[PDB]
Amino acid sequence: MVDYELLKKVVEAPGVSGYEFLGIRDVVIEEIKDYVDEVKVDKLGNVIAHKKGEGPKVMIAAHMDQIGLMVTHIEKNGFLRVAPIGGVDPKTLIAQRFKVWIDKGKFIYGVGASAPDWDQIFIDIGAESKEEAEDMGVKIGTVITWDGRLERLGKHRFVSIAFDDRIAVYTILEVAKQLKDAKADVYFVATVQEEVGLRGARTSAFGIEPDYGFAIDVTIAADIPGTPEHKQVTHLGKGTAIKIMDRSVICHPTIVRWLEELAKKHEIPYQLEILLGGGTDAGAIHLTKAGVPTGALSVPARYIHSNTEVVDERDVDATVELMTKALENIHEL
Amino acid sequence: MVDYELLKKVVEAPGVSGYEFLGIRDVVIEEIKDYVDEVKVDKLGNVIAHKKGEGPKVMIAAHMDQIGLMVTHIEKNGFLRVAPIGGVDPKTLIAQRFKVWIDKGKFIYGVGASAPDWDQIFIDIGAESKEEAEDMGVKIGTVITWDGRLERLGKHRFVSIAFDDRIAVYTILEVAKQLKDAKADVYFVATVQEEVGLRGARTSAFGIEPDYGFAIDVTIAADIPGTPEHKQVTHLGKGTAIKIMDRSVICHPTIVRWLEELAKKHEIPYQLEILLGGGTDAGAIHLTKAGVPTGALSVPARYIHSNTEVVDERDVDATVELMTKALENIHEL
Amino acid sequence: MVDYELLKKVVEAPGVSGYEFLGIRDVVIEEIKDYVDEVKVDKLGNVIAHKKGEGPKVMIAAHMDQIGLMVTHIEKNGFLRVAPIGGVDPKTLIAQRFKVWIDKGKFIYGVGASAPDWDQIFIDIGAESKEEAEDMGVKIGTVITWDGRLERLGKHRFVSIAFDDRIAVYTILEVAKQLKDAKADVYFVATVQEEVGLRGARTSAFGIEPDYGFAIDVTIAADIPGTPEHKQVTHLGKGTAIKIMDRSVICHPTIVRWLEELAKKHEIPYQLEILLGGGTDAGAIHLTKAGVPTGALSVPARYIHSNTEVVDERDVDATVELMTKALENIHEL
Amino acid sequence: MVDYELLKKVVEAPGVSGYEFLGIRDVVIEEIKDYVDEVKVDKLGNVIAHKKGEGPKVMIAAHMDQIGLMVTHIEKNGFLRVAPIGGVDPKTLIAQRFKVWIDKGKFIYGVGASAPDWDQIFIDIGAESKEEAEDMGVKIGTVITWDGRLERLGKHRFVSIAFDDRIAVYTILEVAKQLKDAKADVYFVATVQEEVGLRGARTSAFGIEPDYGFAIDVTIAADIPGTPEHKQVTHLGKGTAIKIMDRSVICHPTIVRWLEELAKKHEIPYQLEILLGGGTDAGAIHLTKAGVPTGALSVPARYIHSNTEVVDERDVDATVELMTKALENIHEL
Ligand SMILES: [As]
Ligand SMILES: [As]
Ligand SMILES: [As]
Ligand SMILES: [As]
Ligand SMILES: [Zn+2]
Ligand SMILES: [Zn+2]
Ligand SMILES: [Zn+2]
Ligand SMILES: [Zn+2]
Ligand SMILES: [Zn+2]
Ligand SMILES: [Zn+2]
Ligand SMILES: [Zn+2]
Ligand SMILES: [Zn+2]
Repeated sequence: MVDYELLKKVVEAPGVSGYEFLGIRDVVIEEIKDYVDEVKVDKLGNVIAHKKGEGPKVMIAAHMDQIGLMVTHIEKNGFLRVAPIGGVDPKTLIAQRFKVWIDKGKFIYGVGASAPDWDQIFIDIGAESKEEAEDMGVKIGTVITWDGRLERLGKHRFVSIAFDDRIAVYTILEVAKQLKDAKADVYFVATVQEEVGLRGARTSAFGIEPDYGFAIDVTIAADIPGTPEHKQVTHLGKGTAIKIMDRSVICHPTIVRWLEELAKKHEIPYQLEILLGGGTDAGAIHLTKAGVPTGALSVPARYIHSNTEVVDERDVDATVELMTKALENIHEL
Repeated sequence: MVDYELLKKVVEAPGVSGYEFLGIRDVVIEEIKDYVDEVKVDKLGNVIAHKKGEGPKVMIAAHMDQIGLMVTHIEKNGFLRVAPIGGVDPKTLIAQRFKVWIDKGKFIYGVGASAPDWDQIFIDIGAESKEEAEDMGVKIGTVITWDGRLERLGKHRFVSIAFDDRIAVYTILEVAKQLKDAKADVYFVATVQEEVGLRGARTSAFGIEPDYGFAIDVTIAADIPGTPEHKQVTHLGKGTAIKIMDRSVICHPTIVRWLEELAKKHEIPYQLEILLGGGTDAGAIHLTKAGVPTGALSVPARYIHSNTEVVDERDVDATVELMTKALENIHEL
Repeated sequence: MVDYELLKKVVEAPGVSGYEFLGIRDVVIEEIKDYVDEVKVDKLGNVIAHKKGEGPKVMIAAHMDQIGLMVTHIEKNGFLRVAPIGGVDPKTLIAQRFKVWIDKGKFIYGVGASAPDWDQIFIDIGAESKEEAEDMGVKIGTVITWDGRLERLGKHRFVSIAFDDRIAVYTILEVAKQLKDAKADVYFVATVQEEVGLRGARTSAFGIEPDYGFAIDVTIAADIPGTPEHKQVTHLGKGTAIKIMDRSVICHPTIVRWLEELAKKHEIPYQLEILLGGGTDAGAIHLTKAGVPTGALSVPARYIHSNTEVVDERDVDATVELMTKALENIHEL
Repeated sequence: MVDYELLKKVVEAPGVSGYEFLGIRDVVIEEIKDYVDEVKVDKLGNVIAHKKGEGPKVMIAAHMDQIGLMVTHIEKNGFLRVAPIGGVDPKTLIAQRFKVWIDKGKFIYGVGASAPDWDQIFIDIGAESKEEAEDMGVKIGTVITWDGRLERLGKHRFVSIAFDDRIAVYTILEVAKQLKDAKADVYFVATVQEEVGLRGARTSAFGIEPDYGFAIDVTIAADIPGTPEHKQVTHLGKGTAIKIMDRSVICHPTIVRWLEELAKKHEIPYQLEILLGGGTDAGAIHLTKAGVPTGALSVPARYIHSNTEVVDERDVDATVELMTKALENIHEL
């Protein structure tokens, strides 16, 4: 149901917050350029792909940064100390393998070690001294990501690093490929630094000044053992999630019901989403200048913020389909 | 290595957040006006000093507000109750002397008393009743700062109140004096209300709309007894600190390595800085309008947010030197 | 320094306790058969490789079983519940990828999830129901291992799943290849079920009735950050570890000093090992029948019992060299 | 479905660990002798019943010892202090009636009293002094069992003392009665001291030196209120339990699947069993000499180690049937 090869390209490219230029940026440009009229990279690094249109100016954002680690200190015996880039949980770093980025397109392996908190965490790269670690290419500021790869789980699911929000990057790339003569002036934006404060969404939206804003991200799917039914949020395979509200935004009620009606009419599976504590690029877009009516579609995902995030292709397909239909009909809104 | 008299003038002028006009504002205007083309004070009180230039528009910000206290209630027996202005720790108020500002350029002494939290803290000014305290010039809203003075510690260090961020104010005043025919349109800004939310940096940056932004502040130097080596952050005397990231900003990687290369070329001592939880004016500047590439240089400082902050003149000199070199070469960036 | 390809073959073959026949058994037989006179597999599954000799009967054992998990229940929504095979720590299962063995040479992926203990742990294989999980080939008793691969760390180190005790299996395979006309009747034994009670070592030793016994295993290398010097046990790269005693055995003092003297004479790096709480096959071998004088050589290893165990090739080489020298000179003991 | 009278005879005969000769031993000999060729009692007290056969030597063991108490001290006022024989839980001794064995076939009643642990537990036998208690026949070393009797619970269940492992003793007696011209040399063994360390199974297996070993015991049935589905282990009435592994043994996988296939072919209800922490005679048998391939069939039982253990006759019948079929077909294995 999804273009596996394309998905693999987007989830495995390195791109931690602030350092998206190290890999994901180029993948996005290369995969979207032939489907739009112009592609630009702004000051903070956001990739803005414009598909000239016949109607309302619409911004569709998916963040391309992923969570990761940054080297803060190199111990005398060569071990590395780190600080999180984004919301990283120490429990997900123990006895894990990492890709320590020493240069663009070049990494060395590392092992995370020693319920822990940051002061007990360290990375082992096989060095015997600080000098050897430095000779290997490591320094203060070196970025690190988990060593994770995309794999299939059963008939319709997948496991991978950075499904948040790379599955959304995949989604807008697919939407850009499907969109044909839409009555709208579309700006597809792969935003930077969402994981540290919705920073890229804020600056790109200011420059674009859209009439409507849409964000695509992942939402919690806690449909797992031991979770009370009312706390599952969303279920894998039950459809794209239309956001009603999260801690950063209350989606425009008119857009929310409009999307729901579109899903019903085109027979696209969907589910309604409410989060008590979360954040999305929509949270920045809607507060741009004099205000922007916004909506958000999410891909349900289990185990968010780890090297083993899980999604269902049926929800991914529903998201691509609903966003495409929204763009084709937004001129009537 | 530093102009002691000038430093004394800037650290001892009163200027708590929101009330910078009571003292520090005028010191800044008087000390910088002869080195720039025009000096303005905007709506929130930011001092903007423009040195007309031949190149990129660059904003350099140092906040002039300091942390302090505000009187919230006067007890029946004349004692004062207070609320913090900025991040003040109760442990730093016990058995301390204070300057209770009753008017511009006029203060009376006070003694802080009674591990405490705010509900146990009170200030004694020698009054016997609420009426006597009011007759002495105190009222709800009266601002208070520690009674601290600048003094030398050994060969290269100093102790003082408000080194954060007055040492940065000193730094930009020194940079303005050294800058000669720079290929850049420079805006030196002494910002207000940084300690309560980077408020002045936000509004001044919006009005200036710079091409590049640089903030100068202090960074944690925890190179003291009992601190694990990997948690010291920076070391006094080891150089100006080039920020890679803190909780409010991920400095543009191109600017970060550019500054590092400049330091190497001109033989200026420097160290790389990463903070897990902090905030700087750069955090506001870079998110201005469509975005602004930014960098930050910091002066390592021990015991931040107290009446006994400590810095090393060698780091201060390195900061002045690196910022000056950056401004002289930014046109090539 | 090590035969990387051979090591990769031994660490990546599946073989949890009791189920060594699923993979590792055949790798061992295939890689050792051409270097010995006869190869047999006994009742519990131990592989016994006999190199007919001219002297004392010597048994050299390395266990081929690795720790893992076994499916105990399949939940209504397709999730799997597990029980440990060997000493598995729940902290090493969270947000990890696994290979769920549905048949010999056939696996499907799984994700471990939800400080935890066994009642909170579960594996997600992408199934939507118990029936779908069963159709995928899973049942009560299905065995599972981490999805780990051998990789290099720096100049001399490696990271891998099951270095305990696969690095010892590699070692005896290398010793069997090097041993030439030794004055001893040698029995190389790849034992089963060491992780659950030194079970295979017990039964194979009874049948062999050796004059001398030697076990090769891994020992704790806690030469990592935060560990007091006296608690590091061994250091990576400092040599093969000659065991003095652990909780299961006090090595024969004559053999211990004999090995130390051999290491000194042949210039083989070594270190002395004492463990307060551990267990090795020697613990079973020495208590066989009327008793067997035994010794043990260990490969220092960090992060034991995880998917990211780390060893140093210099220690592996020293172990192969010392065991080879011991076999060539044991006739003089 | 079961021979009620025979079951009553086996569960009510006294026979705590080490003292099986006081009652159960003779019941076993009397009930099995006419179905075998020879019956012997070895040194530790194991009853070995040999049914001469035409094939593989097979040992089938069921332990005849039950948990109980032993008098450790007689207080000045006649109360008795005790120590457990086997894994006894103090909570099962409070406000309970006991049979204090003063001689073979002679007992007096006692009452257990005063969440408790051993130092608070005592038995009241109606004595007024230590001298009177001694005159009643009690001394240090006197053994005690609960005063429990076999009774029916509903249509298919029963409640009784010592179903562990007397229900297995009943099972082998029934198998011995059904076995006819089996192609195997069968040794039925009622083992001693299983509850204190699988001691009798170890010594009898050494003497028999079987080709195959099978143990019959009870397994946990926690299919009761408040137990999570994945922690129930087995369910009453769902069939004989084929053990995959417990803490003392990993059953030979070939035998496990062979038994499962036999159950399927003969339409005998069965369920697969995995225990995280338990122990069975198989744990000793399989490690005998050079090793013995073993399997174990268990009768699901609720409330194990109490005076109110509960089993289902349908599971007992399935166990007798599967063990009989295994013996008749083992020659093909
Ligand atoms: As998010
Ligand atoms: As600050
Ligand atoms: As071990
Ligand atoms: As038992
Ligand atoms: Zn996201
Ligand atoms: Zn996220
Ligand atoms: Zn500051
Ligand atoms: Zn501050
Ligand atoms: Zn081992
Ligand atoms: Zn182990
Ligand atoms: Zn039992
Ligand atoms: Zn028992």
